[PDB]
Amino acid sequence: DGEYHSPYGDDDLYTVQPTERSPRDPKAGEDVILNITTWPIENGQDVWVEWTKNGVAQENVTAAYDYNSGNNTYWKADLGKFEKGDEITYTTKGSTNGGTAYESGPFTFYVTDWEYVQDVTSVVDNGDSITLNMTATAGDFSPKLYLSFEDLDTLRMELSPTGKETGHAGKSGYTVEDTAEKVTVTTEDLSIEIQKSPYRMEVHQADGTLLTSEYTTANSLGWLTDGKNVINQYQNNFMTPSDEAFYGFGERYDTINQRGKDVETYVYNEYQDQAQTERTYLAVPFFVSANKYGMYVNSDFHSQFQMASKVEDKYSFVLDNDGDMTNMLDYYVISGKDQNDIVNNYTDITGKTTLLPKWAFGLWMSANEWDRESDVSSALSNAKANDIPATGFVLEQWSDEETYYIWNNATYTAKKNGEAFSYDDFTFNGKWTDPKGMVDSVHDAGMNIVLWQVPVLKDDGTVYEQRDNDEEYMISQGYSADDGTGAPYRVPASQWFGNGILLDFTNKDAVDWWTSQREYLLTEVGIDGFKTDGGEMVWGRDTTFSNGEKGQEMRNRYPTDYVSSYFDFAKSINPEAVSFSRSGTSGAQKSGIYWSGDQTSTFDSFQASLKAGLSASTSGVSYWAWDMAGFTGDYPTAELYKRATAMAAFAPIMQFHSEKSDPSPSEERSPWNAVARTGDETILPTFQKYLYTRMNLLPYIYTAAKDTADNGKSMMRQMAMDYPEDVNARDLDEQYMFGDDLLVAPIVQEGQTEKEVYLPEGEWVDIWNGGVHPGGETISYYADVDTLPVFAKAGAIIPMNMTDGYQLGQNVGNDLKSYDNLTFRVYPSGDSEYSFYDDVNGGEMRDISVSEDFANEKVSVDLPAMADETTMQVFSTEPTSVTIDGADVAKADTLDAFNEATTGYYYDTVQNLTYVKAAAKDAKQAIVLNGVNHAPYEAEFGHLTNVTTASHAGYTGTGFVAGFDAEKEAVEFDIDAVDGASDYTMEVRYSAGVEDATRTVYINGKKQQITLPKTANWDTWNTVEVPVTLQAGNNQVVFDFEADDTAGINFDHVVIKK
Ligand SMILES: [Mg+2]
Ligand SMILES: [Mg+2]
Ligand SMILES: [Mg+2]
Ligand SMILES: [Mg+2]
Ligand SMILES: [Mg+2]
Ligand SMILES: [Mg+2]
Ligand SMILES: [Mg+2]
Ligand SMILES: [Mg+2]
Repeated sequence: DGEYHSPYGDDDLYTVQPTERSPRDPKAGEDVILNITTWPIENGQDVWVEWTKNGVAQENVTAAYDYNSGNNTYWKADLGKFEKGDEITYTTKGSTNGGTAYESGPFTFYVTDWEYVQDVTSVVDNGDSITLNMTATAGDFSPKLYLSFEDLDTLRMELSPTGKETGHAGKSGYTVEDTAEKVTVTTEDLSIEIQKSPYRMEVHQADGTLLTSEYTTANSLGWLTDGKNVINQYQNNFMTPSDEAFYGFGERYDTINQRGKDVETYVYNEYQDQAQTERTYLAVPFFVSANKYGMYVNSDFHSQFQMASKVEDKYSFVLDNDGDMTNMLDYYVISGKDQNDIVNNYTDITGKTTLLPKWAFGLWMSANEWDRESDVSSALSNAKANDIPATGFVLEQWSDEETYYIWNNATYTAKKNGEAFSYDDFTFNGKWTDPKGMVDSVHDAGMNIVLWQVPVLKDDGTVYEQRDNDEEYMISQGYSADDGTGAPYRVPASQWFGNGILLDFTNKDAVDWWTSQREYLLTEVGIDGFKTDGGEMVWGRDTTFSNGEKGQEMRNRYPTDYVSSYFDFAKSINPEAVSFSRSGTSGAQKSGIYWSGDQTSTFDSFQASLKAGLSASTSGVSYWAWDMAGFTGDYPTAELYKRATAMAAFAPIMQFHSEKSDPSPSEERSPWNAVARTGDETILPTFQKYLYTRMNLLPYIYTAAKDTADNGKSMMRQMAMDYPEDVNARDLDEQYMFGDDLLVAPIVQEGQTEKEVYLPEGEWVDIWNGGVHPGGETISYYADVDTLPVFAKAGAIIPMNMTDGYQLGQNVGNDLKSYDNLTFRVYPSGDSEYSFYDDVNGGEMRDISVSEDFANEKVSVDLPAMADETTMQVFSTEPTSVTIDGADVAKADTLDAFNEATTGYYYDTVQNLTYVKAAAKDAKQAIVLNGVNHAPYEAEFGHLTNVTTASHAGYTGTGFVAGFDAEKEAVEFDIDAVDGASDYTMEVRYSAGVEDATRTVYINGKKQQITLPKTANWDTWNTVEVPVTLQAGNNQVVFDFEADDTAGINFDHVVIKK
């Protein structure tokens, strides 16, 4: 028998327990209902509420029955409505036939209402901080708003509604212009304009361009208070034009642009339907606007961002508080040199990404089904047999599934008083007879291993000696958080690891103990990190932590305290250790890899994963992964597996994984198992091509990883991060930039082969074949299931690790300590520079500079001192000569000859790349390619009409356009002016062995006829020069066979030169 009421239940954002108070935190004028339960169901029950209002006893309120369920009756007591300031204290009670009363409480609530800033009454300039003394719209407080500069381009606002707290100092490099009606604060990067009556702030760039501004009607900034004991929420409101896009907010699965949505900063473990429910494991109260600013609300409490979700030209944040009147609202408006610089300034505030060892950037292999030594040896043999040189290996199903720090099947004499075990305390049996040996085999294969962990001590009621011993110790030492009544906090019964006791990661002694238990795994077993799963486990309004903080504040922070604790611990013993986790908040980026969680093997889930990675990127989480092709649901189709593999190879972290613990047939998302499950053998060569290409690009990828750590630039970025003004790039979620120079456009729609790619202004070159694409339009690229459109930006310098074959997709292995052929792929366009992180050679910075001078038929490269021999691959026509420090280097006729030479150059006719080999030197080397022009525009890659392609020796590219000999046929080119609007010479290379031919050429609609003289035979190519006038952007150059034209031609390419 009993009674029960608990006003906040588990304080879940999305649901309510059936015995809560509603609303949980009443405001003035809201009817207050108390839901109460009694058991068992019996006639003669009475349920009532004994209470006081402002210390005065009120008449008891009788509860009315609502419904019965199971063994219980549910009741509703209506306390009515209250006024701001009312302090209500109540006790709910239940009795049957006037007998023993059962009760809950007492519980107290303070009725609140909103107060807003009215006017600025005075401004005090303290040199490193500015205080705005304010009046309020209601109540008796004397609010103060403090302004400070974290940097000259980053403004910090700290509001003290009572005025009793003081803001923090910042930079002194500002000037103030204060008048009766307005105060303007200026730095070399910002102009902050503040009207005083009513108070209203506008933030502008130094040049006057508006970034952000408080909502037009003012009274935008407020706090929710009873006017005495508590402040429960804060808010601010801002004006936003219809076109403004909002990115970030942590890891979001529904959309990359949150305009129109109410975004909750609340970590949550949502299985599979994250997009549909709009939930996430990793929530950050930071967004970046394409209007060139970021906003960061500095608080771990839940916040709701209403992004034009209620009023079409308004966005607001509503931030929660635990009632403490001394907690100031603290937020930043962040500007910078560009959008990526905004993210960098945000990481200055919340923490830089920690560079991880290079092994983290190779392929990670995982499968929950791997649960014994024979599975590991088979996984390693399968990888080798299938030429899959991975670098990472994860074990999830490795432990006893009780303590989670002991190997499955291991025997030992249980320990009391939380004493740690050493390797020798165990007798290893069955599934893991030699864990150290098993780890040694993984290392021998060139891989590093991580073990799965959770932040909770299991307690499902079953008896298990060691776990029961650890629980007793943990409770006696206070290593758990407190439920608010002196007992250990336990995860709600219905959740994952329900009834389990969380380790209080805010308690250093608790963290030292918990980690001491896992110490032997690092010191003796030799592991390389932990896959720290979970952490979205803090519920309860009264849950209390060692740092004095409670549930509201700690829910979002807990996962990051947990993840960071393990990351730091592992790295303290093994400097190469890496963490792999899913949950966190601001600051998550300091502690390893984040994967997108539990999704299904579908194209819809693939789309959501990409959105998750792009939003996480904007939020400063750059080292991001996903379970390629999904970890559960029906096995992926060959098409999905291939599409996912391509994107995964061009993502920050590449990793396959699977959910099922013991399936038949295997559920591994490995390439060999994918061939077996789908029967499609072609999956293997396709996976190999992408894995090999990733390893060929490892030098470029790892330099990008270092740039994230140093400059805050995420590895994979949504298009508007690099092109915020470009209206075409605002909502793109099926393409992205990878590193500084590659535009990647994965195919994420089932059955799609015609892929739209938006190309920003500039010139983009297909990295696989040399196809040229002028920017400023959306192109349609034919991409079969094995193809991934990837383009290099104009001026790109891309370091690669190549084999003697020198093509992308050739297996260089997984050696992380040396290069095979260190190569720099270059797409010359003006003067460009690149800073290479030569980690193989001590981590030295190598500054490479390229100077394109096609107007004078030259391209120069300034190669700094290098420890290794270097190969340049420069996109251009064939040079007449190549010099290194003024001396000519020998021309190699074949690739074999090039590989034999110690210095020299070779021209790759298929790729239109000039290879130049330079020996290792403790001094700079000046390389100059002479007689070179912009690489040809291959006829064979143009837009063809009623004509097809074919492949006579001596041609450039893959062949030429053939059967161009009848009216209505056409070959169209998208051509770029090499140096802006001007007259140029267009070389037309063709063969006409049977007769003189003529074609009519249109240059941006302007017609001219050209004559192509007979060649000796079809094996004799010839080039005719044609004067043309090109302008900025894409020049449409059409070659038509019209009424008055004649003869057959084979058409190889066109070259644009001075
Ligand atoms: Mg900065
Ligand atoms: Mg197994
Ligand atoms: Mg080691
Ligand atoms: Mg304590
Ligand atoms: Mg869509
Ligand atoms: Mg120049
Ligand atoms: Mg060699
Ligand atoms: Mg050709």
